[PDB]
Amino acid sequence: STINLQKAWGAARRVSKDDWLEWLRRLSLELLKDSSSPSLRSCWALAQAYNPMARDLFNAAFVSCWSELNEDQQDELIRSIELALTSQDIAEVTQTLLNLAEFMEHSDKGPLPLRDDNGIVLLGERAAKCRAYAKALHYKELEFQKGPTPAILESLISINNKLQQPEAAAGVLEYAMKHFGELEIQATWYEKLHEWEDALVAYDKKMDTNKDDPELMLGRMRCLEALGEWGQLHQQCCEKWTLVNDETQAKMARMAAAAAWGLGQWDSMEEYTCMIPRDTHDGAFYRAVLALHQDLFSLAQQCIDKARDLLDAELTAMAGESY
Amino acid sequence: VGSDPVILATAGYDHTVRFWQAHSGICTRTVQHQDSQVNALEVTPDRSMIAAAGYQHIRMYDLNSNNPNPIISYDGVNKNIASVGFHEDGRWMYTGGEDCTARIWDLRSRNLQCQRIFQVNAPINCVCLHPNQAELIVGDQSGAIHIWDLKTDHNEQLIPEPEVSITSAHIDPDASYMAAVNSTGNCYVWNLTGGIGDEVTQLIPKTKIPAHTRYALQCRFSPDSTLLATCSADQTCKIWRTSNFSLMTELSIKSGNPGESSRGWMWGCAFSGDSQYIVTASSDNLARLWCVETGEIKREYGGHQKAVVCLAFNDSV
Amino acid sequence: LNLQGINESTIPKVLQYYSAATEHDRSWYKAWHAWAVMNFEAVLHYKHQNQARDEKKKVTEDLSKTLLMYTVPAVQGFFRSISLSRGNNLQDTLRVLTLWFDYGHWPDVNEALVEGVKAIQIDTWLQVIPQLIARIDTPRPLVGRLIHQLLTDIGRYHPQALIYPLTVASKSTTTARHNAANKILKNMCEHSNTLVQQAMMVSEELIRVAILWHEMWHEGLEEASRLYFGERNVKGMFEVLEPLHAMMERGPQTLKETSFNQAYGRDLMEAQEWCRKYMKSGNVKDLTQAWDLYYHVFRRISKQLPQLTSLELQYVSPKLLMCRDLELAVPGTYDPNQPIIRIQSIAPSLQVITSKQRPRKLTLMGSNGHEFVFLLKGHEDLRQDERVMQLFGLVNTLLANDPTSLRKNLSIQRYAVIPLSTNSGLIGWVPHCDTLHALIRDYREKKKILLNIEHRIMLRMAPDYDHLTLMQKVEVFEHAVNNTAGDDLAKLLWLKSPSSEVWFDRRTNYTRSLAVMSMVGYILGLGDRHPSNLMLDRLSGKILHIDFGDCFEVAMTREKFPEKIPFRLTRMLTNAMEVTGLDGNYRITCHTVMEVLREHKDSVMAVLEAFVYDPLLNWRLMDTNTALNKKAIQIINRVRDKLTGRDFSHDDTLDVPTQVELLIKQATSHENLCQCYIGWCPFW
Amino acid sequence: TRREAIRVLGLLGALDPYKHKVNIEMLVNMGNLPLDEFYPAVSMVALMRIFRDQSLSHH
Repeated sequence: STINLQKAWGAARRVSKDDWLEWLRRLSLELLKDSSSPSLRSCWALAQAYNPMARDLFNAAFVSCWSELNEDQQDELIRSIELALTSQDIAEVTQTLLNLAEFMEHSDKGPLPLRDDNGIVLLGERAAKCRAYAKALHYKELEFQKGPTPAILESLISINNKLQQPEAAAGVLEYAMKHFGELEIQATWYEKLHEWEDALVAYDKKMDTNKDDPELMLGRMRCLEALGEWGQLHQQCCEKWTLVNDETQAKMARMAAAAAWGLGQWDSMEEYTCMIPRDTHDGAFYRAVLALHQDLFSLAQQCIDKARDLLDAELTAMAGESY
Repeated sequence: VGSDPVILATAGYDHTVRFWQAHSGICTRTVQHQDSQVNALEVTPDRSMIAAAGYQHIRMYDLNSNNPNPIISYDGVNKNIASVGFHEDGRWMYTGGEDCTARIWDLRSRNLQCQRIFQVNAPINCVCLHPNQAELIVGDQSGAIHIWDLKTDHNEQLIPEPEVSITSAHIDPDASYMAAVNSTGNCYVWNLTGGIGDEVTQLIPKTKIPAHTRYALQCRFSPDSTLLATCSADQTCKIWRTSNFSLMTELSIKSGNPGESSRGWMWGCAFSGDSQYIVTASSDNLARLWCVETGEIKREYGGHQKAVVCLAFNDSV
Repeated sequence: LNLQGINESTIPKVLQYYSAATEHDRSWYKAWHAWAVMNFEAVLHYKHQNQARDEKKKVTEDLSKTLLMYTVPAVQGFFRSISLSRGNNLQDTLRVLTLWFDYGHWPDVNEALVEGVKAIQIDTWLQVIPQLIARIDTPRPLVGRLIHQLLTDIGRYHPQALIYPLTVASKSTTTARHNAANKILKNMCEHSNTLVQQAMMVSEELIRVAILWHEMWHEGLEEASRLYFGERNVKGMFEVLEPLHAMMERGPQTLKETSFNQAYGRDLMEAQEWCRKYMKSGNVKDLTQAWDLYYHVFRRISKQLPQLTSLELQYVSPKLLMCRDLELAVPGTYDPNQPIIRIQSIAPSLQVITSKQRPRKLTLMGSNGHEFVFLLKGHEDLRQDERVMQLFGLVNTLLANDPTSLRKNLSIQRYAVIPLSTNSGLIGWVPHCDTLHALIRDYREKKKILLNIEHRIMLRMAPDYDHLTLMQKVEVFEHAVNNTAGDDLAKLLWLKSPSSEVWFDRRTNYTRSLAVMSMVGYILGLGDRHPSNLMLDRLSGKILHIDFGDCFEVAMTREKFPEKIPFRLTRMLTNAMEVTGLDGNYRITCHTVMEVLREHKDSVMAVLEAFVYDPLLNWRLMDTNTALNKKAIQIINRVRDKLTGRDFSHDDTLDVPTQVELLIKQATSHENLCQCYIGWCPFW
Repeated sequence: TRREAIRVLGLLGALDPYKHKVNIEMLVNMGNLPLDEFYPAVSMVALMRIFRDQSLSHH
């Protein structure tokens, strides 16, 4: 009763979403047919006709089968699950497998041992990719309990910010301060936490100690822009233009244009905006602002329409997960 | 025990007081002490009898006779007894408990009630008798050191640090420096003004030594007054040279491995008669005799079922 | 006020500034409120200064004149502020009541009060109904007649808000209170005469349900045996015994009473006869027969008591079983805006909770069709809980007003409390909640972990733990904590939660509610927060506190097993929060709540003073002590130091973050934790 | 229409998310019951879910 099971496990020849969906359907139907409990097995015919019937009963059938398996087919199934999660990851199958893993965690059987440590890192990665941030936070907290690392703290802060929990991120930062000192604390932590003054201090001290670098200078510029000290930002921009590579030039261009607009230097504003790429929402926005300043109303309306077209994707992506 | 010039009494939560032998390390005999544990063991200067401080009762056991019953059981006290002192005359016994009322006991007198009472605000954690036999040092949970004069009752209240429970305080036999220690782990040292009749006894804060990071339990000076041993919850006994206040020798009982939590506290300190050796009690149920210069366990004492909390040591001839 | 402070020079200048502010803007609520508050504070300052100077003839008259001059403007301003605010006038209303009860006996002040009452709207006094009823029997007849008239008006409009407290007051042991309560009730009857009777019968039958005759005999025999055998107080023993026999003299009224009589009453009468023979003779052989009968019936009823698992209406009280579709509204449910939910029916069965006090589980049916479960508390006062609930309502309103607190959705879970007597009363039952102790026990049993593992480890390491000194207790406590994994609460929270999405929301709500309740309890001085005394919601996750018996640092003051912990923040709760610890949601929420309350220190201070200066609740202070006025003043001053932040150091004012940090360090300190009673579960 | 939707959203203004908020068991079955009882419970729950509505007219 494990031949078609193994065939479904070691297939690994799906190159499209529908192939993995059909694989999941076949796996669920085979689990229902092979289910030891007669009540679950009786639902196999209905699950063939109705997919949600198989989907809802997936966890119970998996639990029954995994209880049946004698620790070898368990290993084969675990390897197949790891292969499905890591390779050709698909959001629906990913969420189904995550729900299965959570269901196993709640059960007295115990979490499914995946590539050691019950696959905490892999489950967190999949949860983050599928935007199931609660599971990602739970798994990251478990990984932290196993052992605390600055990377774990960074991931925890990112998750909390993505979960609209600034207080949690502040607590993580406080724990980092108390335990890891100061060197392990990158200014990016404050930047994500919006502790702009602390981030500015950290950037200033790092630029004082370490030789001037594009990343630290860009971070300090971002902190200045968030704070709003347009004078210092424009001074930094003017001081470092020729000493700036083209990629760093384009990255500066947006903040430089913002500083010039704040200060009213429209000549510098035009110079910086011309450097901003056209395929950026900010680039279209600042070009429209310049058109308004120069009273190019038709070009301004066209640029605003282009900015809306660009913002379409961003709004669609963000609105998918909550308001 | 009593016949042996070296007396080392050890007791803890196991209700027994065991007298080991320094030369061998063998429990000579045990004495039953029921109804409570013991909080302090002290040998009288006369060496006639030892004194055990427990909970609500003060017991004194004979040192010469073997397997005796408690000779004197001073009752009428509550809230434990933190520590016990003894006048060099052997006439007066000084005690302090958590009832915030130090008491003075006349051993010669048959009266059960105490003689002199010094009451303070916070529970008393330690009492130390100055070598001049005229002033009494009293600690408290609020950290206010009280210098109770035995003749004028003029108590001077000094608080080295606000809202830290002071645990122990001791003065060298030469009355040069006085060390006080609190739950913070800091070692506060006071220079003693050379005033006996004047009773000035002014305390000059010399150095606040960050002796320990965790709770610090007990401090005591060497008879030579050149060494200062400091116990703590860090399981480390630190020895400070009096001239420099630097860690000459650190006596630790750590497992030397991260995979070990709560090995056991260390609250035992007793210099040898010539300060060459040092006796240390600890919660590990194993008292240890260390070498001061090298820092090695010359002898180890074992057999206590529960944690060792007190000690006794006397090399008087 | 901030710079100069309060003194003789400051008051006229601040008064003229606020008077000018009122003159330039009549309609502004803030100006009138500040003016009234300033006048009230001036009155208090003058009273305190004169008390400190004269006590420690002509000076008394001058003080009276000055106080009368400052009082009337305060009353007028408070009334105008109440009229303007229209919804958040609780502080002003309580200040009005304080001024009324303190200086209303003066004819000018009384005239100002009656003018304000005529001007003010009736609906406002619904908030301060209990405070009004606390002063029904004021010795000053001038104040009393106005109070009675106002209560007659309150009965006229929205009678439902006055029936229960009037019914409770009517059965008061003291003659004056019950007399005035009946004097109000007769006037109220001419309006309805039906609500009053329904409330009377409901109260009597509910009191009968809460305490049964056999239980009363059990407790009376316990007290009598204690007196006789420990204290040899035979006269006090007889004094304790006599009211039970007096209640027996009424005779059986229900089936349960008839059965109890047929069982024990003959033996009780024989023992009473023996007691009378002893009283007339004074023979030990006469009293020993009565004592033998008492012990025999006591053993019988002690054996019977566990069998009393459930109570049915037909035996205990068929009167309630008769009740159908009463106009009487569900207790603690009437609202001036919402439709009245009158009782539809009472469930025939009451599931008595097997506890030390044995509380019943009454469940009513409303006119709207929704069940309302209640707990029938016996032999415990509920007026303190009523004032605590009023304070919690004020705190909820303040948190709602604040933008940040409302943004974080901070609130205190509260349940309706309805006192019925000095001993019995009614408590609203909150659904989907259970004690922390029960959850811990269930999790440890499920995981096959010994329930008392930590205490057992402590005893194994040290059998004399209770008699150990402070440092020894600290060592034992640390050893126990280190050798135990204290993640039970977080683990059971994760297991109980269906999905991580719900789990995180429950944890966030738990953290925020715990922080809010901790800060509020510290300000209130609420003590004795043992795990059975606080309940965790299984759906929302909000922490709920009950059993507000000990308040205002009673736990610290009592000599036996004193508590050094302002609020329960044991390591179990700490692990239950985020893995980072207290530095996250908890500390920031505490900062927000303390900032909000310190901002509104006046309102909370007034609410607290209302029921601290209340004579009906000063018995607890006297029991705490080892006069009354100095104790109440000291308590209010301690609360003021808590709110301002000068509690830790009187000389040095403390900001909100530092005060919260010190509170956390003190509550989580092992040295302060180990002093707690073992049953408080510090290790948990 | 995407441009019009974005434009009207902008015109209406970026509403405060709290203002938006104010404007507006199977795993439990596993946690409660053992597997032998859990299987019929979840099976019955799913069969009842299918039983309602017009999907019944097919199944």
